[PDB]
Amino acid sequence: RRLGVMGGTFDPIHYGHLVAASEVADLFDLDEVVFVPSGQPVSAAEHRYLMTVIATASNPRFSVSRVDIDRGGPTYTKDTLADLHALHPDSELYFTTGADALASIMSWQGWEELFELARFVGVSRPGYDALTLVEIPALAISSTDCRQRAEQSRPLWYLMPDGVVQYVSKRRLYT
Ligand SMILES: NC(=O)c1ccc[n+]([C@@H]2O[C@H](COP(=O)([O-])OP(=O)(O)OC[C@H]3O[C@@H](n4cnc5c(N)ncnc54)[C@H](OP(=O)(O)O)[C@@H]3O)[C@@H](O)[C@H]2O)c1
Ligand SMILES: [Cl-]
Repeated sequence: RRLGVMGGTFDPIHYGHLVAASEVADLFDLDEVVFVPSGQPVSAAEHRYLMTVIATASNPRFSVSRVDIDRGGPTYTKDTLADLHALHPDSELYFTTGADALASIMSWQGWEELFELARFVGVSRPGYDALTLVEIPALAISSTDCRQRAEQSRPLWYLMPDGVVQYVSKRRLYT
């Protein structure tokens, strides 16, 4: 059994993330991908959790975990991987996040134990065994650009699911 772990802030989640998760699951024959919004270091954790639930609900092989949000302090991936390993003891873990996030991995706590717990996948827009880098054209879509568009009342339609567009708008997240 093989479980993707999509780690990120997801403020907001967008089609880039969803495309990336879908491709990585196909590339590595993953049975499921669990999205793990990171803890409060940015919109409140509950907003980021709900947007990610909204965005992933329709995919039978996506889910969302609260392990980082409910942990208590800032998020360290050694703790995310320990929590998920305890929850899914039989699954091989494929930790997936932005390649630019993973460029600082040598400063993350438990750097050596991280690779005992998971294989790592860095996804990026084009032109960027233990770490595999994967280029995803749809990751040209960025959460920063999404927040700026919302701030400027420019449309978010087709950059993320309709439910996320409307959540961002009616909860006034970036205005
Ligand atoms: N001490 C540690 O253990 C440590 C330190 C740093 C990070 N991390 C972990 O690394 C993950 C990423 O951290 P972060 O969100 O802080 O990164 P970030 O700095 O917000 O993101 C950096 C880049 O990665 C992209 N990105 C982030 N998550 C992604 C995903 N799941 N798929 C595709 N692109 C992604 C971002 O694009 P968007 O803005 O479009 O998402 C951005 O281009 C989190 O799970 C975090 O807990 C751990
Ligand atoms: Cl879920």
